[PDB]
Amino acid sequence: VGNRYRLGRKIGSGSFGDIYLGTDIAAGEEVAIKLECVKTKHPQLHIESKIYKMMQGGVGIPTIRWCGAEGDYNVMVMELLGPSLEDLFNFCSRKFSLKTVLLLADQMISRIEYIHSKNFIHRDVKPDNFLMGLGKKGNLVYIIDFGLAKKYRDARTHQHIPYRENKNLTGTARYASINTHLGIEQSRRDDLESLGYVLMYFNLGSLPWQGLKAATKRQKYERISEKKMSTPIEVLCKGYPSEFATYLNFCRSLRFDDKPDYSYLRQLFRNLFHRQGFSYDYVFDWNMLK
Amino acid sequence: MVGNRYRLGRKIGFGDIYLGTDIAAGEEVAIKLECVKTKHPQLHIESKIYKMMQGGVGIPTIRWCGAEGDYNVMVMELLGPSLEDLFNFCSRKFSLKTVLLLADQMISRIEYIHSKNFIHRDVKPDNFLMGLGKKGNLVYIIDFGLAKKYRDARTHQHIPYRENKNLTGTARYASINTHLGIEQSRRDDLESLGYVLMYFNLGSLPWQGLKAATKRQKYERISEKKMSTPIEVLCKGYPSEFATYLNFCRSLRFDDKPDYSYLRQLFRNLFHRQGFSYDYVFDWNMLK
Ligand SMILES: CC(C)(C)NC(=O)N1CCn2nc(-c3ccc(F)c(Cl)c3)c(C(N)=O)c2C1
Ligand SMILES: CC(C)(C)NC(=O)N1CCn2nc(-c3ccc(F)c(Cl)c3)c(C(N)=O)c2C1
Repeated sequence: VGNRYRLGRKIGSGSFGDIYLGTDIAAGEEVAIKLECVKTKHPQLHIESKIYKMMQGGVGIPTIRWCGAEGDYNVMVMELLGPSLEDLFNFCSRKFSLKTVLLLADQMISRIEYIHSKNFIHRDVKPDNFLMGLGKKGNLVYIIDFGLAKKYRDARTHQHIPYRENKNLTGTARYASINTHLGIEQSRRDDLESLGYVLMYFNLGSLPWQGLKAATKRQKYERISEKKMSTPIEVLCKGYPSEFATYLNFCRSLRFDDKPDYSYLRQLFRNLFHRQGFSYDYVFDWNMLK
Repeated sequence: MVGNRYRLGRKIGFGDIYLGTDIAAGEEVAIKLECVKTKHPQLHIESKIYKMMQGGVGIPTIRWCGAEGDYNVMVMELLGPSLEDLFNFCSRKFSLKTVLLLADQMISRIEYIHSKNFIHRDVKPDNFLMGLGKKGNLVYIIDFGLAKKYRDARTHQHIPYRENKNLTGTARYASINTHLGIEQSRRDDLESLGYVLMYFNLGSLPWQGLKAATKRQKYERISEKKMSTPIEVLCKGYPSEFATYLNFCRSLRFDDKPDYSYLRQLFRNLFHRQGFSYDYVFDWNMLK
């Protein structure tokens, strides 16, 4: 955009707009650029940039270099990050070692806790929304995409949003909490339950509610909801360390406005990591690729 | 380039060049692919020249990967745009300050290659790249595909004078002796740089856009125009240092060692007299 940014390859899309790799010619830096049509009915890129700015300084929160307008677009320039966890799962033949799953789990719980500490819920916890850093930040898991994020409490009083029903499923149905499928207003517990499904997806290679055929989105979400509700946690997690089922049961037991015990959840996986005798070196499956 | 470690991205350019990602190291890189069954293999030969030059200021770091399927693969660290790309981004006009900042590094890059016993033989704006990030003020040199050893590493015995040589390289920037079929030596790399500097000053050289019946005839028309344009006419209206630089290069004997410091001093003194500051703010750093 303008005379400064050269747009490269389109690297897909997030919530509302296309994302490209690019070059900031003036600063001499490779970056990533998100474009929103300036005349869009529901503008949110500037709202999203202010969420990233409010979250700035938090571990694994990407830096926004610039957010403004150029031609027919609202533009947000982000620092260049590495592949998403879904990309890395594909590069690793859709199989992660237990050690890589546990290393990711620790950081993913912390990123969600941080967002919650800043009064927001993410509402779209999925592998594609966690990116590894590049270079010296290659061991750091970042969280992206605040397009569906919502404030769950007043920053001043900490008064929680009220319980609501008949809500539409926004987010990715594969990883949605059961309460989300049932139309309940999302809260802190839902971000963590979704992470529990992401962890089991990394363990299994797929979830048992994937690949269900449907003619419409509405039908597909119903089939996923029914399968997800009718699969006991102890069946879903069969043949994997008990910590994955304990984690999911804990999240599903939380009241709508409960504060999650994030340290208890990290400790489940940290204790398992120690019992397995794994080294604390941050060597992930993809670091072994030749 | 693949295997399981490198993901190929967009093609950016002896073979094709792609942006890519080293998944294992977590680094964005560039990857060059040469067909394994090519008639004239040169990628492995080029990789050894880069490795021998390693550690020199502005020499890119590489990794020879060998044969991966149907390709020979070479991975290079990720660099920024070439000077031709930046010239285009700057509307094919560079300020005198940007030309002088570039000249100092370009003379030193050629001197380094010469100190490592090679001549480059394809000095052109596309073969100089700026670095990215903390290396954004550094000019790198690339492409050793036409490079040749001009002297023995130990004895410094120079290669002999030869005639009837073919013009390899870019005709626009070739030295007059290159057009005349004379064996290239150190002087030729520096004369080519002199034309690159005047190309940045002018926006074009007076031997550009010449029409001809064949490429052979076009190269002859470029040669005729370069020989028929006195240095003082080519450089008219620009600081005398550009003409002094070109006259010096054209005065060198075939095996003479160039006085690189004399040439850098011409432009360093001019930069000081012009009252420019070493803030390293190039024309492209002002783009909005
Ligand atoms: C450098 C390679 C090609 C490995 N990186 C990626 O594949 N990416 C994953 C997908 N992805 N998505 C983003 C991204 C996410 C959200 C954004 F708003 C913006 Cl501007 C960029 C970014 C980023 N900041 O570099 C990336 C980076
Ligand atoms: C990051 C952006 C896209 C701005 N870079 C470029 O436009 N490039 C200029 C063109 N260019 N050419 C190369 C290059 C030259 C020679 C090589 F053998 C290899 Cl593998 C790469 C490279 C490199 N090492 O990054 C580049 C880099």
